[PDB]
Amino acid sequence: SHMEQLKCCSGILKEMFAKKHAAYAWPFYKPVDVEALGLHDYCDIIKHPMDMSTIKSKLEAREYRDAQEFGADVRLMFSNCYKYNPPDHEVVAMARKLQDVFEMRFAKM
Ligand SMILES: Cn1cc(-c2ccccc2Oc2ccccc2)c2cc[nH]c2c1=O
Repeated sequence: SHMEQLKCCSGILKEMFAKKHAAYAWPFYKPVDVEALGLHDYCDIIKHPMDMSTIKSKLEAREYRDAQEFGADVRLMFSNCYKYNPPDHEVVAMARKLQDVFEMRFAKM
């Protein structure tokens, strides 16, 4: 069922926003501030930005047909982070930690 799928998707995102994962999930909470220092080239490299607050709104506006569509946006958020940042950056390690949480939950549904 697509409706049951989307309720599980809202549940997965709720855990990603939870205090349990807050120490490594916080840079993905809100859109990347492109006006901040060191982020002047962010829009040149990242054509499709995504964050957890935009995903939360997209679920609430019913912009996802199914779990795969929600999954594609979550992975876009992680891929943007791996594409923009150097492999040794602190935020890359945090993206991997949060992706481990998402992937385990997304697979077991
Ligand atoms: C997804 N994301 C997010 C942030 C970010 C956005 C707001 C505040 C901190 C951010 O990052 C941290 C910088 C230092 C320590 C931990 C994280 C960023 C910065 C450069 N690249 C990114 C990025 O790709």
